[PDB]
Amino acid sequence: EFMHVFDNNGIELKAECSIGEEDGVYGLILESWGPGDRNKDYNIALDYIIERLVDSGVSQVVVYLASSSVRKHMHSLDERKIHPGEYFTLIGNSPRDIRLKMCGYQAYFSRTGRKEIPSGNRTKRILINVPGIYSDSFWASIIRG
DNA sequence: TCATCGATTC
DNA sequence: GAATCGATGA
Repeated sequence: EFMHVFDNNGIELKAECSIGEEDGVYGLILESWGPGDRNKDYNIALDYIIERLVDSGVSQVVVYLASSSVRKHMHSLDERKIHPGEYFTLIGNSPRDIRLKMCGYQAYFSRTGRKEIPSGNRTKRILINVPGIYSDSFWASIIRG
């Protein structure tokens, strides 16, 4: 029922995802890692996604916190946007370093709202949007590799 | 049973 | 500072 991210050799990663419209935004949902081994390839998969997005000519995305807890308690979509600006930039560093920065922002969320000091898990359910992209074919080629 | 992120280990 | 574990409440 879930799709998955595949590595550069075409092997399926432990990283569930899905493509579609959620809360009015079209894009890729990456499921959370945990407990134990559930989606344990989250970071690897996310590095591949960033790398392939950059390769396809995408330089900026919008990323929203999409956990059940945050969707329930934070009704504003603008507040679920994990990064302070309108967009998050994918170029200017390695896919890994870009990912570290992207996921660092996830640590500013608790179950019920934002924190002052960031802490905790950084492998949460997230929605990634590429402005102007409304089609599953584009996202399909990103996760397929 | 289950996804949540705080807590612990790296 | 970040990867991984696993206690927790719905």
